[PDB]
Amino acid sequence: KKVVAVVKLQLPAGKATPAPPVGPALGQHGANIMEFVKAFNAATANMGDAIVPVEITIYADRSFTFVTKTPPASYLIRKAAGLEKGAHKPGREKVGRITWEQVLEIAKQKMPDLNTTDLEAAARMIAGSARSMGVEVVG
Amino acid sequence: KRNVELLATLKENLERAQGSFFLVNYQGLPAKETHALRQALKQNGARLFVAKNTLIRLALKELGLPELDGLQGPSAVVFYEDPVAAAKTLVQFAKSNPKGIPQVKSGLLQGQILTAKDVEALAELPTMDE
Amino acid sequence: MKVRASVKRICDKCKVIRRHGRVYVICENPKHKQRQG
Amino acid sequence: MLMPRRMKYRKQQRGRLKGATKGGDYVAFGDYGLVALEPAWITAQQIEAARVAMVRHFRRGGKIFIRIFPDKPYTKKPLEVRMGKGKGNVEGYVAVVKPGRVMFEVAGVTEEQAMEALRIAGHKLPIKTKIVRRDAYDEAQ
Amino acid sequence: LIGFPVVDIKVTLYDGSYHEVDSSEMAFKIAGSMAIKEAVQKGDPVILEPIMRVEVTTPEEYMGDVIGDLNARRGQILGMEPRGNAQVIRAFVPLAEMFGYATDLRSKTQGRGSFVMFFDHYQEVPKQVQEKLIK
Amino acid sequence: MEYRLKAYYREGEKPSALRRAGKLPGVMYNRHLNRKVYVDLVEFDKVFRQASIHHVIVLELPDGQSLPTLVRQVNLDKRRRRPEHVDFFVLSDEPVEMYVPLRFVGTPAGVRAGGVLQEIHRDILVKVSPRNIPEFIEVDVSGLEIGDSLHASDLKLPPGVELAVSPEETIAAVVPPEDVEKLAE
RNA sequence: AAGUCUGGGCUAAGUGGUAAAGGAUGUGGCGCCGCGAAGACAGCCAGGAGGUUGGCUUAGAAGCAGCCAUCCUUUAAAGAG
Ligand SMILES: [Mg+2]
Ligand SMILES: [Mg+2]
Ligand SMILES: [Mg+2]
Ligand SMILES: [Mg+2]
Ligand SMILES: [Mg+2]
Ligand SMILES: [Mg+2]
Ligand SMILES: [Mg+2]
Ligand SMILES: [Mg+2]
Ligand SMILES: [Mg+2]
Ligand SMILES: [Mg+2]
Ligand SMILES: [Mg+2]
Ligand SMILES: [Mg+2]
Ligand SMILES: [Mg+2]
Ligand SMILES: [Mg+2]
Ligand SMILES: [Mg+2]
Ligand SMILES: [Mg+2]
Ligand SMILES: [Mg+2]
Ligand SMILES: [Mg+2]
Ligand SMILES: [Zn+2]
Repeated sequence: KKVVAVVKLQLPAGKATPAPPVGPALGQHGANIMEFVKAFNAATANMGDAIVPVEITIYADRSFTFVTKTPPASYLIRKAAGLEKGAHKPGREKVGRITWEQVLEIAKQKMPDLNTTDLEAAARMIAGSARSMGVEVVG
Repeated sequence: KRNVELLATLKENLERAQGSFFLVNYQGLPAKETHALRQALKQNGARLFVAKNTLIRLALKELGLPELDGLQGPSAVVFYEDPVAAAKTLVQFAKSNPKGIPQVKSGLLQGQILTAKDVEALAELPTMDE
Repeated sequence: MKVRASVKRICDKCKVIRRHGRVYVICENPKHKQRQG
Repeated sequence: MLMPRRMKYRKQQRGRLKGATKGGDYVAFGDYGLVALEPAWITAQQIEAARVAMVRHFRRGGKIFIRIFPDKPYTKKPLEVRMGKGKGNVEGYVAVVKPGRVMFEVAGVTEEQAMEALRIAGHKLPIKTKIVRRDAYDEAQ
Repeated sequence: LIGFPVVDIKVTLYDGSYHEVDSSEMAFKIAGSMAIKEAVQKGDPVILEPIMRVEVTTPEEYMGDVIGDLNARRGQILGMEPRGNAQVIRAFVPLAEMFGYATDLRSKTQGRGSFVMFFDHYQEVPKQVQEKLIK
Repeated sequence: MEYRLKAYYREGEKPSALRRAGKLPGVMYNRHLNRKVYVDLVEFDKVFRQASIHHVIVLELPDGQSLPTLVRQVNLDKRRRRPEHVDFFVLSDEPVEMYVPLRFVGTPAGVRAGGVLQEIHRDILVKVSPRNIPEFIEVDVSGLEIGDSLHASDLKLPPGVELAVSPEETIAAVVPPEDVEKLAE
């Protein structure tokens, strides 16, 4: 009979085992902890990878409730520029490239997560996040 | 002396693009509940004018120096100005009073406001959408 | 207490005091405690 | 460390420290300088330590210039012998320095970085030494 | 170096000579040795020491303390999984640093953890260890 | 960028008396004139620290004249790192030989790669009309990598303004950067 | 033996009446920039947030081992800390 909690997790895709942080902060739910292996890898089994964020709430008769966001800035851009990884040293070696209008459509994937609700504002976020990794933007 | 000048111009600009500017004591609100009850008055109060919060010191040299009915509500305390006319508001003061008189212990608390160009009132401004 | 001819602020909370003819350094961290000596 | 490749003569008489630097008084290359506040034969292993300090600080790095070079061979009789029986054996080299001399200069480095290096370098030397920075007065020389 | 076995080498034989008379089986043994005894001497020899593959099982209260000890024992850590919940930490530490481990482990884990440990491989002891040993 | 400084006339006063009372002994001359002058130390210093030997200073003499000059030399006392005396060249409509600030434009490929730009000359010698002192001269040093340099022979040169030293003379270089790795040896 | 002599200033250690690198909110006097009634400095009341675990690097380095970069966003503000 443990308290009403507001839990916030970050686990990736696949590894859906009931070990921390899926254990101590999640015992307070009486959670169907393994109902996430199946209620998560059902929106991410056509995809496969991608960390998909999650918030897990419990009430007073011991059941759990979770809702997810959309795959990372760094993630979306990696499989549009022919890449598995980033660029080791951001600066002197670009290991991919992306046009002004492929970042916008990536910026259109992340539109309902952000601070602004725009496209020119949003795509410069994608643009700054390409400098963060060292992939030149095809301008 | 200083950047304090290029903010008198700022507030002059956004004031000289109106006639109905309100003001709210945007205190305790978090960051999660801040970028809410602000996009709130950005999808209810046109353009991107929820609050333009700036130093009361200067927003009395603002209302003072356009004469703009010397908005003497009491620009003491946390004071944030709800451009309701750099928007398109009317009973959109209800856009305010719902987010605040619920999502806190007193949320978007109202203080001074002046519609058309005439000084509104206290609760009579806070009841001007209820 | 550290006792040396070089008494210095060691970290950003370190405080330098002059007590009864003596320069001391006093601080939240107790390794930082110096006396000039 | 430093010393002459070759010399016309191996030991020299001791001479004297009267006076301000003969020359060498203004900054010529770097942006910061270390000036001697006093007379002293600075010895090479000294100079060397000071260098090593600054490279160790910078890590990598900028540029250190050295404006004094140790060319006075220092004599010393062997321990426990007596006066007489001739002049002693050269043991190392030193550079005669007088106040106002700039000894070391630094370039290509943050202003914080420079001062701190120079601070350290001074500590390795047997004399007072104020840090200076390049001015109008320097380039008027 | 200290007269321990030589391992991990490629022995290429090529040139040579013989005698229908003087030469012998014994006479070639000595040849091989003399050859090898100079091979492994003229080519930057080096002292390898053993390295153990270690599993420590700890209530995860104790994780960092343990990993901390682990690195501090000249070890190199490999990863961490859960078990009887409980946690497990895998590592390569040099055996030279596993003597009487059970007791620090028990101190560092309130007498609640345990470990197994196995030889995995050998490798170059630190240039600052090696040359102490050459005594 | 066209400086002024008060300037008064000394005759028999001691340089020591003067230096003591905050003043700076000095002389002003040219092929038509020669005159012993003093300026306030602190006032000259404020001007001179911007002007240097680069930009005109204008001398307001008690008589009311407004001599336009160039600082030619400045003697420092070597023991105290300080100015003892200033030489004031009184300019004239003829061209004249003087020193031009070089402003190094751009970041080299040699810097940004680990190393260091050693501005050998921060200014340069120039024959020129007083009526057109180019208070600046920009040099692009973005193409320099470590081990590369740049001589007068480059150097754009406004008009006019011809050089005044061998173009054979080198003016900047990029040299490698103090490495603690380089140490132990 | 002769002034508890006169006027201005400093010093608080009996310094004066034993010494150096160096170290210090000791005390006085200068000088230079800086912020400040368009409200500074001190305390104290809010906020201090997104894209995002930035890319890379170990098994993990999620602002704060460390190697690059240090943009962008809502913003009064808020660093890839
Ligand atoms: Mg010390
Ligand atoms: Mg304290
Ligand atoms: Mg002699
Ligand atoms: Mg001589
Ligand atoms: Mg000596
Ligand atoms: Mg005797
Ligand atoms: Mg001798
Ligand atoms: Mg001998
Ligand atoms: Mg010293
Ligand atoms: Mg100086
Ligand atoms: Mg000369
Ligand atoms: Mg001066
Ligand atoms: Mg008296
Ligand atoms: Mg008196
Ligand atoms: Mg004492
Ligand atoms: Mg005494
Ligand atoms: Mg005494
Ligand atoms: Mg003092
Ligand atoms: Zn401290």
